[PDB]
Amino acid sequence: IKYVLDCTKPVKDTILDISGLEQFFKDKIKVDKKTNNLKNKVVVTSDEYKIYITVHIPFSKRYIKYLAKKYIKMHQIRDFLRVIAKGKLAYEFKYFQ
Amino acid sequence: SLTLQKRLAASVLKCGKNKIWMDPNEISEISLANSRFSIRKLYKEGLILKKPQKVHSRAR
Amino acid sequence: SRRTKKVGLTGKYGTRYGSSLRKQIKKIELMQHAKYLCTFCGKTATKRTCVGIWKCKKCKRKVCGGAWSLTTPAAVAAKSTIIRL
Amino acid sequence: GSIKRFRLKQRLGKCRRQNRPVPHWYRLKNTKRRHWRRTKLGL
Amino acid sequence: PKQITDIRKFLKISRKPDTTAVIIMKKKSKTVITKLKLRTKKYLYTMVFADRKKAERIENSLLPSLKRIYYP
RNA sequence: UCUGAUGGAGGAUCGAGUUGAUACUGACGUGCAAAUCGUUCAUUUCAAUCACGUUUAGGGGCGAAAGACUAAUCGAAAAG
RNA sequence: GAGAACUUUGAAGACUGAAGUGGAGAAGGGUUUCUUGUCAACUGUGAUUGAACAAGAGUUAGCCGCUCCUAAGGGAUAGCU
RNA sequence: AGAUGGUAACAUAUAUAUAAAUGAACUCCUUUACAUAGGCUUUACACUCGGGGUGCGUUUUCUUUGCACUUUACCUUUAUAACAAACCUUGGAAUCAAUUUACUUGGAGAAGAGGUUCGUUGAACUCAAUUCAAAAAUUUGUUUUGUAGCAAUAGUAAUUCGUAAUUAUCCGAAGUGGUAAGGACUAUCCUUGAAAAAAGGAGGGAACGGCUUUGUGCUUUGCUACUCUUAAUACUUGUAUGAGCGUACCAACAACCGCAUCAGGUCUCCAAGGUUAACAGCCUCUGGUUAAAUAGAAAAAAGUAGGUAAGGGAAGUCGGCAAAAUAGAUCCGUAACUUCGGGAAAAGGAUUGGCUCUGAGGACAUUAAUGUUAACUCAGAACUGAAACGGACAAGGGGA
Repeated sequence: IKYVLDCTKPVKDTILDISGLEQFFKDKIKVDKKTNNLKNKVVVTSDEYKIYITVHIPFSKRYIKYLAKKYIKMHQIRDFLRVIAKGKLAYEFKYFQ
Repeated sequence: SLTLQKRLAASVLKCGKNKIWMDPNEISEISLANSRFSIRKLYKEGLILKKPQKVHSRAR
Repeated sequence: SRRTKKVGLTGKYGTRYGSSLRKQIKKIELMQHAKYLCTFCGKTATKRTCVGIWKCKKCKRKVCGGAWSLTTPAAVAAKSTIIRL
Repeated sequence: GSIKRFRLKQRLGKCRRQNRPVPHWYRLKNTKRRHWRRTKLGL
Repeated sequence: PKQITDIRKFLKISRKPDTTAVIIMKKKSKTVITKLKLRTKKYLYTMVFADRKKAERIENSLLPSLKRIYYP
């Protein structure tokens, strides 16, 4: 199952990158309570405007929003950014108001 | 001055009187509001809000 | 195991009232709460319902009797004299 | 109370009506006045 | 409110003079399923149609001088 | 006869509430109050507690009896 | 607002702690309810507040109750005193 | 001129709507309709746990995270399902058996097997319809649909759009037992725990088609497609649905009674989380409040409401008045006396935290053996700490 988080608007504003986001998801998704055993069952792919997480185990879509909030809080971005569900399988970064 | 608006806002938003929040500035419009209709309109535009319920976690 | 040496059902009364009074009330509560032979159905299932009424749990039939026993000697003697004739 | 008889309710209405002040235009030419908390009408 | 499942009974109730309105409800299930509800003096009779073809055919065949109300 | 369970009796026990009022002879005693406040205490399956309705009226009533109570009035109420 | 410790708003610190100054009712009250004004007196300090004062307004039932039944019991009729 | 099935318990009218299954006088019943105590059980509501989605919050650090929402009324005899009971058919019981927590029951017919009904509840159960295969001149197994209709069109929580509209979610499982009701029971009484309005059932069997005709309601001749029940319409009937009254607010904290905006009194229902035996105490969420016939400052005497005090320990005092002393729970131990029931929590000892473990106590399926999964409740052992642990709250002083 494929989850997609877009960052088109924020990275078009160039307030945030994609490489750092993708690396963060690489070393931070915890499977079996362990932070670096994604291997075959859970993978994260690459895109210049979006981020894709392919999952083959019981997973919660809210985890992506949790981690994205973690990142934008670490980079002092969370005051201007929100993670909003687009469809059944996607999030999206949106500004306030 | 805004007691009527507090009462009406509590009734409209179906919450307690102590859970409604007027904009501290821009109270002239709130005072001008005197009906459920007007209070609904200017809550929708965001001059009254319903303050979040005090957090009571169960983790411990 | 045996719970009381001699007080029996009067253990509900504790130490209150005299020992003689408790023994006397025991003697007749024993027969007030007993089951009696229902001569209509033959099953020993007749119990006191009220002060002078005795009902058979099986027959569902009730009979006037003594205050604390299904029959009293004065009544059975009178019935015997009557039926003699 | 909330539940009342018709005659009692009409009496209450009459007693309220009699509590109004003297008209101003008449004053160009009252003392039997009561407050609901001070003097109970007892009726 | 009464649910009826027999199509002949549904049409028979519809043709009666007491019936005034037919309510058409359509909604997505997971395919769009519909509910046709005749309003009589006594009760409101609903039938649930899982398919669209049969529902449309019944609606079209329905007697036209009785008024239609579509909820969505 | 003895032992272990089961069972759930009793104007049984502790105890909040309720209903009261033991002591401090506490406070107050020009009181919050013409009897209150605080702590302490008694009471809780029954002779239990409460409400409304209803009966009993003054040399009368009513009294698990103190000359108690009978609208802040009682060894004879209150009004004229 | 002439005037703000005790009017209103926001923030904070706290309380009541579902045996609650939380919701519904009865007895009793009777307009205290609501809105708009308003401060002579009252609101034992202040007061622009208010259960105060003033003018208006507000209570919608075949289904909630009364109304019906009978109870403890009350009145009355026939008599009789 | 009054229907029918089942051996039976009993059942049957599904018309838009289960409306009609003849029935008089006279009767006989039932419902209304009833105490208390005890536990057991079922359901709904409450609370709680985990998963999915959505939004928010924390984010120096940690956190697959903490919080909120994720709803579904009355009515449809609601249909069914399930269950405690009672009853029917068959069956024919001692080696007595069935069975409850408890006892209850049986040749006056038990167990077993198959049924009927009521009552609980109110979509349970493939419940309904539908797709696919097997029975015959209409049955059984397999899918889809629908929160069973009400019903999503309403609510709720979100994301957008002029400023009124669009959109997406509203579903996968469980545990505790708090409250309420129901059920089947057991027990108590020298106490047996209202009535009537109203409604129902039965026993009984009075009366009997229609059109026309003779004669004095009756005998009669000639013909047969008729009686009830619900609904609608038309006309006649006085105008052929739904009277009147209450409904605001307080209910005490200033709306009541206490002369008052008085620390008093004054009836009922709802009742969250943590700790816990607990609706106790203490703290907290929803709701409410931050107000009390005053404020500021200073802070001595004295008062009042409390604390703590070396050594002694009732010498104080009429009198241990007041205060202090443990006081929960578990394990142990418990005298005189006694009405044998008690005394008794007698007296009097020990233990108690945290952490890491160990053991015990259940339910569900497959071909004697293997998996899935829940409750907190006891017992024991290490380690640990300023030897402390019913750490606050709460909570007997004993004896002669």
